[PDB]
Amino acid sequence: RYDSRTTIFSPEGRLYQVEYAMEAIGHAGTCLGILANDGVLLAAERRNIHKLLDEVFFSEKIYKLNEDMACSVAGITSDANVLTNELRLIAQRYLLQYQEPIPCEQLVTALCDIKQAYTQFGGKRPFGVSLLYIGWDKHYGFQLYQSDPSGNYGGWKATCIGNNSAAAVSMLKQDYKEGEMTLKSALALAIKVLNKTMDVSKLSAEKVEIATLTRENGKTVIRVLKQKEVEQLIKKHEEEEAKAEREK
Amino acid sequence: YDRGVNTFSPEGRLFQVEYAIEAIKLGSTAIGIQTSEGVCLAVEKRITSPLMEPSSIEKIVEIDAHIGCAMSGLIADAKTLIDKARVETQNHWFTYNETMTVESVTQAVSNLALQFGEEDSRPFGVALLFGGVDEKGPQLFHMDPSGTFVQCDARAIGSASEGAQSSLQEVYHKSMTLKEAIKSSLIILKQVMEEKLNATNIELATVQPGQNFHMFTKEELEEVIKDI
Amino acid sequence: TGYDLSASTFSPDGRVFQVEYAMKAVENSSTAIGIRCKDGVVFGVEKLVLSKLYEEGSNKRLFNVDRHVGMAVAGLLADARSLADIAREEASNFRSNFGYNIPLKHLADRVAMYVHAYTLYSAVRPFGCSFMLGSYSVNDGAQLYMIDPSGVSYGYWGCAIGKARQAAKTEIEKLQMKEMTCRDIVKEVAKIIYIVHDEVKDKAFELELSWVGELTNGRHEIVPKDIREEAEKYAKESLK
Amino acid sequence: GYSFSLTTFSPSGKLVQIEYALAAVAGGAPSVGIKAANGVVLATEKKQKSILYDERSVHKVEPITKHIGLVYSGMGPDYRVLVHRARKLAQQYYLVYQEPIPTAQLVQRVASVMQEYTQSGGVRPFGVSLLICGWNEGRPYLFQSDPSGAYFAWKATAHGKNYVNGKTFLEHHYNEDLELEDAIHTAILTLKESFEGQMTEDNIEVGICNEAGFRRLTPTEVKDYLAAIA
Amino acid sequence: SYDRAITVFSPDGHLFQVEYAQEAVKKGSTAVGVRGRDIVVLGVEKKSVAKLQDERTVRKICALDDNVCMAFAGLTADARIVINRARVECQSHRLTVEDPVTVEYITRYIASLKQRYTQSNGRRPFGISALIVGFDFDGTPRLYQTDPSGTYHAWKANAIGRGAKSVREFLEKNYTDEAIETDDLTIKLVIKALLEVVQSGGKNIELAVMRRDQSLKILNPEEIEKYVAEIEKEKEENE
Amino acid sequence: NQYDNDVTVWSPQGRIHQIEYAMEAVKQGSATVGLKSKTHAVLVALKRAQSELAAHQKKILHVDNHIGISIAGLTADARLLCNFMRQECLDSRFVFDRPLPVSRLVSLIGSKTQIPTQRYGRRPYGVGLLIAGYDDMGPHIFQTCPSANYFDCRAMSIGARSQSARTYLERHMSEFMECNLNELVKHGLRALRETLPAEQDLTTKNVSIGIVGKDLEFTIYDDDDVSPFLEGLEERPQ
Amino acid sequence: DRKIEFSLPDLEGRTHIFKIHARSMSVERDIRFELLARLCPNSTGAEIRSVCTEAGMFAIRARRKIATEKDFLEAVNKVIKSYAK
Amino acid sequence: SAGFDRHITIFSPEGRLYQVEYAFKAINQGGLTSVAVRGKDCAVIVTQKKVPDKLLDSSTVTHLFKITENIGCVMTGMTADSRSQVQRARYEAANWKYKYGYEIPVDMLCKRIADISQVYTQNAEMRPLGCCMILIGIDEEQGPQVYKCDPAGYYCGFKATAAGVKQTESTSFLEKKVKKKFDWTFEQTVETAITCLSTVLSIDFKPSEIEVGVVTVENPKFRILTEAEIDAHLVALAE
Amino acid sequence: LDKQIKEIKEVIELPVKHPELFEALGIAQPKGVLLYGPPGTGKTLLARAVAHHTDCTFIRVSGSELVQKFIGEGARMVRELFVMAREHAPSIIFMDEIDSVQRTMLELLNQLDGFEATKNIKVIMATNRIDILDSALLRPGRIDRKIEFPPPNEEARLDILKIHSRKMNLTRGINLRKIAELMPGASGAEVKGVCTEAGMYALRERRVHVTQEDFEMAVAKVMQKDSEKNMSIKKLWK
Ligand SMILES: Nc1ncnc2c1ncn2[C@@H]1O[C@H](COP(=O)(O)OP(=O)(O)O)[C@@H](O)[C@H]1O
Repeated sequence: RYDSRTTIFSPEGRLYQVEYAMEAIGHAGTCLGILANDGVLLAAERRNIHKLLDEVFFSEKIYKLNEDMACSVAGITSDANVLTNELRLIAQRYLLQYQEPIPCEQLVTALCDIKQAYTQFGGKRPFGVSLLYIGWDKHYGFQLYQSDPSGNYGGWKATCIGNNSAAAVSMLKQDYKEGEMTLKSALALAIKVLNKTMDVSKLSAEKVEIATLTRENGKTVIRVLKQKEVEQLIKKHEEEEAKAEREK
Repeated sequence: YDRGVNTFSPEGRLFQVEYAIEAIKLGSTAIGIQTSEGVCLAVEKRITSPLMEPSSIEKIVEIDAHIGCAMSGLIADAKTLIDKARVETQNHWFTYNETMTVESVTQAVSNLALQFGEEDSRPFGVALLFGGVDEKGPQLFHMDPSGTFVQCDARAIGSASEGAQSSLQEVYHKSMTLKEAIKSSLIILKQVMEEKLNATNIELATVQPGQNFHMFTKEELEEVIKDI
Repeated sequence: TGYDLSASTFSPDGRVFQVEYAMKAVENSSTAIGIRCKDGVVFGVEKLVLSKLYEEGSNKRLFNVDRHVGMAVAGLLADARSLADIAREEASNFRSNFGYNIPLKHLADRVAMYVHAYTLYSAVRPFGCSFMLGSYSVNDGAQLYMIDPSGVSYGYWGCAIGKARQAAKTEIEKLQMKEMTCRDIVKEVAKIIYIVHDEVKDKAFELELSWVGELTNGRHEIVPKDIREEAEKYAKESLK
Repeated sequence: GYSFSLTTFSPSGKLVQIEYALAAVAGGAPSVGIKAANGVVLATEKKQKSILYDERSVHKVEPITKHIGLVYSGMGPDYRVLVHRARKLAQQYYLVYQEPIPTAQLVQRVASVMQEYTQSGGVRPFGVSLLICGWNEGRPYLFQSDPSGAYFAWKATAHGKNYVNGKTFLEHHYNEDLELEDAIHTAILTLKESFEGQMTEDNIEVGICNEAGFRRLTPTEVKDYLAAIA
Repeated sequence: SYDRAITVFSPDGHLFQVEYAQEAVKKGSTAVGVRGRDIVVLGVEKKSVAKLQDERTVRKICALDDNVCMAFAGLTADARIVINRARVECQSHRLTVEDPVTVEYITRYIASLKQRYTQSNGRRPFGISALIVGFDFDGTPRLYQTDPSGTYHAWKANAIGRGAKSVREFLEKNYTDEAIETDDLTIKLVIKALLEVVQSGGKNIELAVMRRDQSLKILNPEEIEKYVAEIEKEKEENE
Repeated sequence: NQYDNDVTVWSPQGRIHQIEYAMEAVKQGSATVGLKSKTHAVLVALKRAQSELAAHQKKILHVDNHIGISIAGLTADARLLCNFMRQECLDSRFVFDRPLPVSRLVSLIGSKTQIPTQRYGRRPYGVGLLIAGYDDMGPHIFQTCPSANYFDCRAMSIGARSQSARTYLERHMSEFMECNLNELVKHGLRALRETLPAEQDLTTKNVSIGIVGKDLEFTIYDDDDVSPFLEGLEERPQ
Repeated sequence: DRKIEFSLPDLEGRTHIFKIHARSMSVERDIRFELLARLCPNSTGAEIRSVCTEAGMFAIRARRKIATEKDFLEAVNKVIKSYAK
Repeated sequence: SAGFDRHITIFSPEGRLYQVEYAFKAINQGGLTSVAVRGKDCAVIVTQKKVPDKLLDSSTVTHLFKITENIGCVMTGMTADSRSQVQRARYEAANWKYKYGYEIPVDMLCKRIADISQVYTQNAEMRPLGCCMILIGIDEEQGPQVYKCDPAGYYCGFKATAAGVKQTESTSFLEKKVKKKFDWTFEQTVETAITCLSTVLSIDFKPSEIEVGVVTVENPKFRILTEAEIDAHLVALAE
Repeated sequence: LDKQIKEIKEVIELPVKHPELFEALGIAQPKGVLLYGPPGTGKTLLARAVAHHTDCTFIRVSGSELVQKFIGEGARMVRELFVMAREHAPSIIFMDEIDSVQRTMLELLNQLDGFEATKNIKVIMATNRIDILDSALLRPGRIDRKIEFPPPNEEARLDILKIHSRKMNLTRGINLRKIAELMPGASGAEVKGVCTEAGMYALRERRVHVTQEDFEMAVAKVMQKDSEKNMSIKKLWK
């Protein structure tokens, strides 16, 4: 039994606690970052579809902290909340000492260093939260990144985290698009990937939360989709699959 | 009865630092001899890779020009003790404007050695040999993770230290000249460690009362090579 | 067993066995008695001769640092010295702040609270001695106190701690402490010391006495058996 | 086993210790909280091991502002400590932002508080789950905070022992267009379903948040509303 | 006694926990660096950035100062925090001390950092090792490596476990006491080591070469492929 | 056994076996001898060797010109208490400029050693000590134990094989009180010889002496002082 | 009744045991057993037996129907240093 | 149940207060019993002062304490912890009067003590106080109150209450008594408490066996009844 | 479920029906099978069925006896099952719930590596949950595929109903299609359960009931057992 504490090493040289954390996000959600151009989006599904849950904040998976930053969340809710507030504080400090927007990579690496520090020291537990962010800055513009409890940040053209991640990444390899891959094509791909990852047919709009950032508004804007536009996207996917059935 | 240093064993011993003594065994052997002509220290290398820089192993290191030092143990705690020794000697000079006598170095180093379980950690798995030529003439001392220190006419510490120590006891006496003591240490090392001795697999250091500088030996081992 | 290892670990039923172990360890120590007369308090302690390496008066168990308090122990001597130090510190604190003598009730209360405080935290253990507290105050009355390693203290007309507990309690019961003066109390104390297992299984023992009263201006002094040897011979009056 | 320490994960990626704290939440006295079009209702039940108590000497429903209602289901002492720290946090926010605590701000801050006890083995998380109702921007709202250190919103909710039947009742009975008095009636009905014995003013206390302010029902109001429940 | 604690000795004196740190490094990928006639050259391999993942975020190499760069193998989080610590240390020492920094001081600093974070309970040691390159040994090049046990040494060429077992043996068989003739033969020997490495396809292999008088230089994939083809041809006429 | 954690664990038997193990660690030390007259205090030590090319471990440490100590145990704690007593002697010389009486210093060491016995996080100071000191109140020969207890002994001996010595000092205590310094050191040497094995004998190399007096400051009497006192030692008959 | 203590052989003991085992083996009667023994560290008597057997193995691998002193040396390095690695 | 009860901070799989119940069991070991009863304008406390021996002075073994000149207190538990918590209550009342100026009612005092007890329950550094709390006090123009606080930190007011060993029996007696609305005056209240206790212990008490305290609207000064007053009350019940 | 039948047949039924193919193409015959899916849901129902169609001896082993947990006989009991199976060749060995100690795991791996396929003797070991151990077992010479058991689909659950629907009677219009869609994500045995719980609902009226309405509440009491804490689990894990 060499899995008790985060600060010990096992005779095969692995960290069972951090692996347990990865498996903890293994059933967290199905949040994804879409491969897109002219605009970048996040797609999230909520396992809280219910007749009485209120969703008062109009969003429980997405959280926006900038005029050019936003994040999608899948993991332990308390850890997720403290991490998002910590990101807000880091952005505030960087804007105060630089009077300049933070680079996305510097911010995410700072968070990953904090997470690694939280894992390294004794009596402390890894944040079992993996969350996806997007941002536009003066270093690399359109940017999409992923972070994990161990303190590692993953840069991806497209990625998905949470449950059934294998199917999502496999199809994103298969249904991959490059370059000209507009935001609307990203909406179609996100719709398809969530329909396959979920067991549902005719994916209901209230079971998905999607936000995006657009740069034709080059002063920069971030939008969170409402129910009607998502339902229209669902109808478009349904007519696409109906046409595919007509292709026989 | 092994959880920590701050627990007494049924016999009164400590089965936590007695293993720190056992850690000396896994370290390389080193030879130290005190002679009226001078103090010499010998260190075994067992070349690990030709790509290594041979001097990169700090098992022979100087804390001041009037004194010598040698190591047998984990090189990390070794470097910690080495740095602590240099710091105490330099501060002693800074305050008193004189050389720190080797006995005071050995005593003052040991206070850091006495921090495993008495402040507010773990004993450093390193055993050291000091050699100094000062106001009390030529001196050679030995100190171990338990914190005890002893003035030594000769000493061998590390792996295979027991046989080398026994043979040295059979040959050595406290009235030799330095050169024959070095020769005895060299033949003992040649016997024990690998093969025919050379600068690659053995290191030598020696300081003298009339030469309170440069214990180190750099390719003057060639005389040893042609002799022994 | 199991819920035993720490002073802060409650038993599944009842109290912590750590405290019980402390008081039973007190039970096996050298005996100490203390009896108070109308205006004064007298203590009695038996001490073991160690070997002849002993120095006829060394490592004694009678300690007194207070302008009106005498104090003797029955337990492990190291914790006895430590508790004497805590009592001295508390007495000095009271004398410095309040400016006048502490009531023995309040002093024993604070000392016993500290003792019990050494039982609350898991990093610290209960003490290994039980001691008695003796004093007189001209202002309000005459007092005697008994404090255990469990942090529990009471006042007694007379009490006895050591490997004589119940027998020495009975020897106290035969007395008439309400009206007797401390001069007879010394004789009865020494005799009681000698009757209750002086050297039955033990080789031999040493006796020392303590005596604080109004007659001695409230202050404590060791009654000298170097003079008059009257309680000493009174004890030998009881051998047959 | 893995519940011995809170600082470690299970191989299943679960915190066993946090779960058992939520079992103490199930051991708590059931509380029913639902929102109406004109306000929110928080209802709870009490019983006494003997009639010797002063059943009005304490209150289970507590406010955090003049317009906030708050009810729990757990052990009393941890609830009271959390209430004290929540009131102090609301006062600090009032000092800082010169405004009373918003419901969302209050719930996130108190959940972060209840997360503060979810680290290190020397401390233990509250065995208390909170129901919070309040008025904000002219509309009624309600949420819930649990020992996990998180929060979720709820148009209709209840928790405690025998809570699943309360969930079923709320699913089959609650609609989003209910009225405040009918909301109180639904709350007392589902509390009666949730707990056995007659429900009287000695047994239930209810707090209702009105947009102007929040008040707790008086014993005579409890007697009146509990009587003639349909 | 057993290995369940950081500060506990084994009954024969071993510290199994730091050995487990070294082994956790040993599972980490290939990392081999050499110092040539004047230049120091390194080669990053086994990145295997799969399609959707971008190679920019991989950080195959990070430069601490203009005369020292590092990448580490093992855990990327520990590698990153040690990178930040070394960067801050070197920059602050050069800015504050009356005289500037040399690679020996930062070597001592990182060795001390590993020894420190290894020294007490409640504080996990780094699971990373790295091979240090310095330019200012009085202008001469020099090469170190670092280890989780807080251990460092100087080499003419060094490798770590996954790359060690094959590549390092290949070097000790091949390494000429004559320093590789010019940076050309330095890169040739690095490419030969990469040939001794697992896959050598060039899909993820990248190299950074530092001349010990010039600052660090980064090699493009096209030049790496050209060098690999040149080495393959050289093996081809070697028949 | 469950009951061998830190000294915080009270045994059901009314003991704390860590403390008993500390007493055994005292018995782990080599033989020591301590004895006084009405005018002098002398402690005699047996310096354990290591080899024919290494020096014997010293046993007598200097704390102050009027108080001397002799150690038996793990030398680390021995030196730590030695530094402690040095510091307290210096503070006593600093505050009122008065040589510190033995009894008060020994009480301070008792309190200091007792604090670990109650508190987790530090093993009690596990070394046996012999103390020789003279002050304006009287001559003193003392011993202390890791149980944070101390004993004033007319004549005392701790370590392995010490019981034969203890018998010697117990038999002869009818003699020392007014014996001269030479007679007292001869008595100490005779006491040391009792603990000796049949195959080993006293010499300057392994014998250490320490003397303090009312008109003689405490100094450590090593080989040079051992050389004259060796004469007059009782023989080894059968 | 009686406790009998067994210790690792000294140089004399090592020479004697080498004489004992090598006597039955096919060797040249010219070997310096004392050199082998003093070359031998605190190695147990079982180590002496195993070293003699390994010297015989070294001889067998060359099909030499006599062992050599060289075989004894190489066996000493093999066994002693291979464990002492 | 077993195993997870060894520490106060560890929740058992059922999620139960096992160490709290162990503190209660530590309470019940001391063979004692107390009761507090509320009247129309009076509050009455009485406890069994079971003197174990005569050589002690009866003044030194009291279990009724005055924490405020108008507030009463009564113990059940080990002597040391009871003394500690009465000292803490006195300190808390004094600090409240120092900070706020005006009165600290029994409600605030018991609530504060229960809160602090919950704090020691929450942190594993120190063992919870294994004794119970009962108080009496007069309130501003409303009437007397009886409050009970326990090691668990539970805190509430009481028309009648009991503590000690004899919990269920005493509470049943009080419950049988209180069902009828009547003029529960001072004499009737104290008589009811005394007879409750005399049946639950089932002994014809001598006066030294008990201690009686009372606070009333007409006499807000908390009083501890003398032995002669105890005899007067006993002969009042003698009818 | 249909995909399960084909791959198990290709890996069990096929090595039974045509051994000439594997010798003609010079391969070592496939040796092991491992099943992923929710517990049961055709897991055992498949293994029992394939043995009937091959007429080989079926061995049933629960996960419970696998985990004796007091070093019961795990060392040799595995062999005793194996040797008897060889005695009754051709035979099929089945174990279930491997997730329900390490030493006998190594024992099984060695036997899995060692026994000969010369007797058409194969191992089908089944699991319910995704475990870290399970991914380690997929090794050369031990297991060759990853058959998955998904939750039955709408029409799939309808077929499950129809399997047990032969015995049950019906009204003048029982549309099982509409009944089928009321349990999204329900497992297989639960679809039997709704038929099972429709069972004593016939006893709720003590006559032939099997009514369309019956299943509507025969759904009701079935789902809650597949439920309850799952509602809290959201508020628990979040
Ligand atoms: N796809 C299915 N079709 C019909 N019945 C099924 C199906 N899956 C499971 N069952 C039911 O499950 C029972 C067989 O046990 P099963 O669930 O297959 O494995 P286990 O014995 O491990 O639970 C049968 O009684 C059968 O009615």
